[PDB]
Amino acid sequence: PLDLALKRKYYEEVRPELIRRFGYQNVWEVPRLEKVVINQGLGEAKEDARILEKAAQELALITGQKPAVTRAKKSISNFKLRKGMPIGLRVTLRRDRMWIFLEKLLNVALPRIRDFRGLNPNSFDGRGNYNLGLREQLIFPEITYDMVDALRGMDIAVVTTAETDEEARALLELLGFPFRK
Amino acid sequence: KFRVRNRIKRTGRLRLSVFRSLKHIYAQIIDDEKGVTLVSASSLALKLKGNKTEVARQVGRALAEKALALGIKQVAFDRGPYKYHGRVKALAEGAREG
Amino acid sequence: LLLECTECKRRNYATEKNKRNTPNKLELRKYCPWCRKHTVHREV
Amino acid sequence: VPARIICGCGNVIETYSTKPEIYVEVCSKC
Amino acid sequence: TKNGRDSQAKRLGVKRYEGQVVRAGNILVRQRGTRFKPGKNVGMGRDFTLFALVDGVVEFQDRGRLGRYVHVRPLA
Amino acid sequence: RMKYRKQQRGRLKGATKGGDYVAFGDFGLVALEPAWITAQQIEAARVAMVRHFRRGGKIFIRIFPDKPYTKKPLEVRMGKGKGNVEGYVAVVKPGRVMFEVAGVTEEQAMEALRIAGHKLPIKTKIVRRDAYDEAQ
RNA sequence: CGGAUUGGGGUCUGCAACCCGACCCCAUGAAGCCGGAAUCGCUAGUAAUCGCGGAUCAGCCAUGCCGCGGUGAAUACGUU
RNA sequence: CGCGGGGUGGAGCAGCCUGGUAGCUCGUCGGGCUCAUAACCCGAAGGUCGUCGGUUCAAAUCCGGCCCCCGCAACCA
RNA sequence: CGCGGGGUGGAGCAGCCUGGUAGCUCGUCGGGCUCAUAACCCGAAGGUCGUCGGUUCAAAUCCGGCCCCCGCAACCA
RNA sequence: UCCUAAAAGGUAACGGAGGCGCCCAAAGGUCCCCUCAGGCGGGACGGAAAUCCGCCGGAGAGCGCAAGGGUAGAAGGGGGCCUGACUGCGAGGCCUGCAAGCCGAGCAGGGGCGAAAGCCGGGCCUAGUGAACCGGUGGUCCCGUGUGGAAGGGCCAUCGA
RNA sequence: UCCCCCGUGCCCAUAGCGGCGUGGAACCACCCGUUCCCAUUCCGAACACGGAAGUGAAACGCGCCAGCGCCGAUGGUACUGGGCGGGCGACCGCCUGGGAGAGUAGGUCGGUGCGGGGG
Ligand SMILES: [Mg+2]
Ligand SMILES: [Mg+2]
Ligand SMILES: [Mg+2]
Ligand SMILES: [Mg+2]
Ligand SMILES: [Mg+2]
Ligand SMILES: [Mg+2]
Ligand SMILES: [Mg+2]
Ligand SMILES: [Mg+2]
Ligand SMILES: [Mg+2]
Ligand SMILES: [Mg+2]
Ligand SMILES: [Mg+2]
Ligand SMILES: [Mg+2]
Ligand SMILES: [Mg+2]
Ligand SMILES: [Mg+2]
Ligand SMILES: [Mg+2]
Ligand SMILES: [Mg+2]
Ligand SMILES: [Mg+2]
Ligand SMILES: [Mg+2]
Ligand SMILES: [Mg+2]
Ligand SMILES: [Mg+2]
Ligand SMILES: [Mg+2]
Ligand SMILES: [Mg+2]
Ligand SMILES: [Mg+2]
Ligand SMILES: [Mg+2]
Ligand SMILES: [Mg+2]
Ligand SMILES: [Mg+2]
Ligand SMILES: [Mg+2]
Ligand SMILES: [Mg+2]
Ligand SMILES: [Mg+2]
Ligand SMILES: [Mg+2]
Ligand SMILES: [Mg+2]
Ligand SMILES: [Mg+2]
Ligand SMILES: [Mg+2]
Ligand SMILES: [Mg+2]
Ligand SMILES: [Mg+2]
Ligand SMILES: [Mg+2]
Ligand SMILES: [Mg+2]
Ligand SMILES: [Mg+2]
Ligand SMILES: [Mg+2]
Ligand SMILES: [Mg+2]
Ligand SMILES: [Mg+2]
Ligand SMILES: [Mg+2]
Ligand SMILES: [Mg+2]
Ligand SMILES: [Mg+2]
Ligand SMILES: [Mg+2]
Ligand SMILES: [Mg+2]
Ligand SMILES: [Mg+2]
Ligand SMILES: [Mg+2]
Ligand SMILES: [Mg+2]
Ligand SMILES: [Mg+2]
Ligand SMILES: [Mg+2]
Ligand SMILES: [Mg+2]
Ligand SMILES: [Mg+2]
Ligand SMILES: [Mg+2]
Ligand SMILES: [Mg+2]
Ligand SMILES: [Mg+2]
Ligand SMILES: [Mg+2]
Ligand SMILES: [Mg+2]
Ligand SMILES: [Mg+2]
Ligand SMILES: [Mg+2]
Ligand SMILES: [Mg+2]
Ligand SMILES: [Mg+2]
Ligand SMILES: [Mg+2]
Ligand SMILES: [Mg+2]
Ligand SMILES: [Mg+2]
Ligand SMILES: [Mg+2]
Ligand SMILES: [Mg+2]
Ligand SMILES: [Mg+2]
Ligand SMILES: [Mg+2]
Ligand SMILES: [Mg+2]
Ligand SMILES: [Mg+2]
Ligand SMILES: [Mg+2]
Ligand SMILES: [Mg+2]
Ligand SMILES: [Mg+2]
Ligand SMILES: [Mg+2]
Ligand SMILES: [Mg+2]
Ligand SMILES: [Mg+2]
Ligand SMILES: [Mg+2]
Ligand SMILES: [Mg+2]
Ligand SMILES: [Mg+2]
Ligand SMILES: [Mg+2]
Ligand SMILES: [Mg+2]
Ligand SMILES: [Mg+2]
Ligand SMILES: [Mg+2]
Ligand SMILES: [Mg+2]
Ligand SMILES: [Mg+2]
Ligand SMILES: [Mg+2]
Ligand SMILES: [Mg+2]
Ligand SMILES: [Mg+2]
Ligand SMILES: [Mg+2]
Ligand SMILES: [Mg+2]
Ligand SMILES: [Mg+2]
Ligand SMILES: [Mg+2]
Ligand SMILES: [Mg+2]
Ligand SMILES: [Mg+2]
Ligand SMILES: [Mg+2]
Ligand SMILES: [Mg+2]
Ligand SMILES: [Mg+2]
Repeated sequence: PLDLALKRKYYEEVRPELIRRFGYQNVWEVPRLEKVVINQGLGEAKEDARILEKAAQELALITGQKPAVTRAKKSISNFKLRKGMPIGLRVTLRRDRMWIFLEKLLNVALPRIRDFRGLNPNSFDGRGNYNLGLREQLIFPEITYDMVDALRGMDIAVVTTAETDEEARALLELLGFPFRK
Repeated sequence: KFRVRNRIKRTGRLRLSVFRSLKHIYAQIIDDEKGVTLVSASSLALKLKGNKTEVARQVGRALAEKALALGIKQVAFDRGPYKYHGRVKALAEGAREG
Repeated sequence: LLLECTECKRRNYATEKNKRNTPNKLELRKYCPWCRKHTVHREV
Repeated sequence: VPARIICGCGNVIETYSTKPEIYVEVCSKC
Repeated sequence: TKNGRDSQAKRLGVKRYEGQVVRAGNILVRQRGTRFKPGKNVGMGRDFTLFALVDGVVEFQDRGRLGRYVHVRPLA
Repeated sequence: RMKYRKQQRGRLKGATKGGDYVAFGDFGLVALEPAWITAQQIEAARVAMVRHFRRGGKIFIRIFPDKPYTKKPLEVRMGKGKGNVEGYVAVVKPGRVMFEVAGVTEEQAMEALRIAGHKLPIKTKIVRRDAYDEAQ
């Protein structure tokens, strides 16, 4: 399924602009969007392995990929978790399923968000990446209201060859990222 | 990574370093404890056609002809951080078949 | 617990050590007798 | 399959998701 | 008080030295961890015991990163 | 301090590393004989020094005790001593620089270091400064 | 259901409603699913429940007081 | 290790023998009543009957094995 | 000082053995009955588990030192 | 286990300081794969510390349990298959007064894992234990009181400090 | 002979990090794609396969620069088999042979073996 908007958006729009705002030499130097990850701090899905699959399967739809599992390792004595049996929910998508996800992001999810104001332009890893936070997971399209037994939250990320948050900012902006200015 | 390498380095003689490129497959018979290659049958850096797997076979046989010649037979194989599955497979395969 | 492994349709034993309560109840691990060679050995 | 976002404000994108009949609203068109 | 305790001497260390004749199976060096690595015709066991697998002379070879290997040069 | 309970005796060999140079201040106090210097001795010389020239400058005490002084309470030989009675001491061998003053007058120094010397069990000397450091 | 609280706008009395008036409109919708031990009022047009007026007084923080009518019960064996 | 007795509601016991009946005491909650606790009176939730298994129409029941407690005499190179 | 036992809400005392969740009585506080107080009834609050370091995912609980308390011992010369 | 112990080994005191009287059928065997703790920067609950992302980060983690030594060029982390926690053995050698302890190439039978080379006779290793006698339970080419047989015993296995 | 590059081993930091430069026809990597072998507890990122186009950006090769790291004299010195003397003691000294560590001058951003391809 190699065909979408955000695809050629980076190609015939962002790419050239990245040659403008900064300018380069080699094609393999211009910041390429390549890695996107998700995560869900599931200390909640400890007691309930049932509620665990629910979050995973829900995720499966909104991501268009295959959910994964990543428990803890240390030992939160304060909050009931130890060995690392409980759970954490992770899922990394790339190539096409990546582009298809971001499309839904800035055209579906972000749009109908509780008093949406944009993306905080500070959430850069000091280098050339970005990390955002979300609550209600139902802001995604396919997620029906009468199906969510909990407004489980989650946070994602996106890696790019970008080395500076200025290049990153420009990139993301050109990609179509409404940054709360 | 190269654990396996060290394993057979204490095994015996006549290692078979099977280094393969993204389109090539070099095969060298290097004996340790000295650092000398005997039967070095290259691939795309030799003569053969253009079919990685099949080439791996023909180069494996290339080793055979030169190996049996010098009287070498100890098939001490050297995986060289590669999974015995595809190209590297036909190497020792075709070479040990003939 | 001190475990002893018998043989199938014969009368040979083996030295073993099971776990009292720990997830271990029966021992169906194969072994090797002196009469013939290699037959499964039940706990017993 | 081509997810036809039927958002209620005049935008129908052909993304890729489950059930092309994805009824949404308040997207990027409004 | 309560301190007078100690496990008797285990008597480890270098058993054979470089420039020594050795049969086959002579415990070259009994070591704690792996202060001395095997090598040419030398293997170890559970307690990391070093012994000869052939017949010759014992030889040492320090190799920094790699380690302090010890071998035996067979001859007759 | 903070490490663990007791420690050995250990002889006091040559006055080697037990001996340095005037690193800070202007004047200095050096030992001539080797011995353990007691905590009570440090303070004794300390108070004596600072008390002499009221509102004194800065008094540097280079040495520092950390050797658990052992001792038994008038009995026999049931294990090792409780020690700690006198407290602790420092490995003080000839050449060492116990004290050294600064930002004050020479007369204040000479007299002070002198008095603080009597607070010490070891026969001592008083070195100026010179220029003996390590340079070019 | 409930109308507390609170934002903003506006009305009128009076020199003047920040402290302190009443009121209206929009939004806000608090605790409360019938009340712990304990305790109160009434024997018939009574209790319960509903509205009305007046003195007071510029106005009003009145759910207060005094008066009036509408509807309209229950039970009282007995005096330990 | 050998012998025999039982496990029954938050807890103990009768039911067991010779199967057709989960009942009893107290606690506990609500109701009656009292000056008050209580006595006393009404109603109610909680037991695969330690377990697995077998025979029977039905098994707490009779029986085999398994887990545990308690009792018994004996034993210890 | 040798050996043993013990520092837990304001008073006394359980929990430590068998690491996760401080219990009881009195008192204190607020409310009721009484003219009033106690008695009695209704509800509430109250601890750093002596101390310092260590063990542990985690310490009132486990280990070690110090400090305080109680008990026993302290002989032959 | 370490120090004392004086650079081979050994080495004492009512010398300093701390453990063991176990545990694991997966914490084993083979095969294939994988790399720490922390620090910073970024991120919904969390926020010193769950989980995810980037850069740094050679061993200060991990290695069941005290410590020492060793160790990511794996002894550590995970998955597949499996039961070598095999029998009959044992050149040689550590240690050592005796007894006891300890390593083990390779051979044979037979079996696991891998394509194979090859590895596997338990656990990274150094504590987790007990001569002999007495008797118990299973097994067996043996003995069996004139003779067949039984009692009883020996032998291999294993039990009660 | 010699040079550039590929495989692999040795010496085991004077080869490491880092900033700069530089090479793609060849060699190498990335790269295209995921139908077949095969795979990520999620992803062809990793492992794998078929193979053209593109770049030398990443990685690596080569070269430079010393700030960090590392190597390290010499000189003298501490200590010391051995022989001898002095002090109540704590300790001190000489003859004989041995001789560090630290600090100084200073060195280094590699050297090297066999085979393979290319001029
Ligand atoms: Mg499309
Ligand atoms: Mg380019
Ligand atoms: Mg899945
Ligand atoms: Mg929906
Ligand atoms: Mg936008
Ligand atoms: Mg001793
Ligand atoms: Mg002793
Ligand atoms: Mg001793
Ligand atoms: Mg002894
Ligand atoms: Mg301190
Ligand atoms: Mg000394
Ligand atoms: Mg004193
Ligand atoms: Mg004096
Ligand atoms: Mg004195
Ligand atoms: Mg003087
Ligand atoms: Mg309004
Ligand atoms: Mg009313
Ligand atoms: Mg009025
Ligand atoms: Mg009026
Ligand atoms: Mg009367
Ligand atoms: Mg009997
Ligand atoms: Mg009986
Ligand atoms: Mg009863
Ligand atoms: Mg009752
Ligand atoms: Mg039963
Ligand atoms: Mg049952
Ligand atoms: Mg008895
Ligand atoms: Mg007490
Ligand atoms: Mg008590
Ligand atoms: Mg106390
Ligand atoms: Mg208390
Ligand atoms: Mg008290
Ligand atoms: Mg108490
Ligand atoms: Mg009590
Ligand atoms: Mg205790
Ligand atoms: Mg608590
Ligand atoms: Mg309480
Ligand atoms: Mg009590
Ligand atoms: Mg009370
Ligand atoms: Mg009371
Ligand atoms: Mg009270
Ligand atoms: Mg009271
Ligand atoms: Mg009161
Ligand atoms: Mg009184
Ligand atoms: Mg309380
Ligand atoms: Mg305590
Ligand atoms: Mg607590
Ligand atoms: Mg007390
Ligand atoms: Mg006498
Ligand atoms: Mg030593
Ligand atoms: Mg020694
Ligand atoms: Mg001592
Ligand atoms: Mg065990
Ligand atoms: Mg395993
Ligand atoms: Mg394993
Ligand atoms: Mg991994
Ligand atoms: Mg960290
Ligand atoms: Mg921070
Ligand atoms: Mg952060
Ligand atoms: Mg963080
Ligand atoms: Mg939540
Ligand atoms: Mg965090
Ligand atoms: Mg943080
Ligand atoms: Mg932090
Ligand atoms: Mg292992
Ligand atoms: Mg493993
Ligand atoms: Mg495995
Ligand atoms: Mg099989
Ligand atoms: Mg042993
Ligand atoms: Mg064999
Ligand atoms: Mg093994
Ligand atoms: Mg082990
Ligand atoms: Mg062990
Ligand atoms: Mg037989
Ligand atoms: Mg027979
Ligand atoms: Mg006979
Ligand atoms: Mg017999
Ligand atoms: Mg037994
Ligand atoms: Mg460049
Ligand atoms: Mg260039
Ligand atoms: Mg595929
Ligand atoms: Mg095909
Ligand atoms: Mg298929
Ligand atoms: Mg796939
Ligand atoms: Mg790839
Ligand atoms: Mg194809
Ligand atoms: Mg090109
Ligand atoms: Mg190019
Ligand atoms: Mg480059
Ligand atoms: Mg090179
Ligand atoms: Mg130096
Ligand atoms: Mg030097
Ligand atoms: Mg210089
Ligand atoms: Mg320098
Ligand atoms: Mg360089
Ligand atoms: Mg060379
Ligand atoms: Mg040329
Ligand atoms: Mg030319």
